[PDB]
Amino acid sequence: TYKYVNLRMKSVTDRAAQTLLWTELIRGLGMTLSYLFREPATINYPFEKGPLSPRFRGEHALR
Amino acid sequence: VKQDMPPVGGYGPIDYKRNLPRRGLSGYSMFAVGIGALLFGYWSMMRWNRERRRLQIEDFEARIALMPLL
Repeated sequence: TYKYVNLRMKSVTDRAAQTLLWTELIRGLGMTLSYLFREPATINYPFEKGPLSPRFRGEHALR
Repeated sequence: VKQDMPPVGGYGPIDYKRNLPRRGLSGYSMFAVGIGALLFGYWSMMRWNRERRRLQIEDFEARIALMPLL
């Protein structure tokens, strides 16, 4: 029902090498460069319009 | 009747747990790569600095030969 978040020589050397050589920083930079090479979701307003619904609440009108 | 209903077989499994890859070399590997690069750079700098000292000695002895006329 419940879980414990944040309750956790080779390992010490790996941690020191990560400290000196910045392994996880390189991982985060790699994910940033991954998001650089994708297709951006910018729609060309005003020549393109965002999706809507037939229930959209806009301007008042008298039928 | 028609209404918004999930299909007969239901919807598929959805992942909801954390998935970190865990990637890169072991720390011994990058330490060895850095040490080898250090040694290669040291050797190349050693050779080129010795050659530069030889060239400087040659230029200085040319200057010493040229001195008396000046």
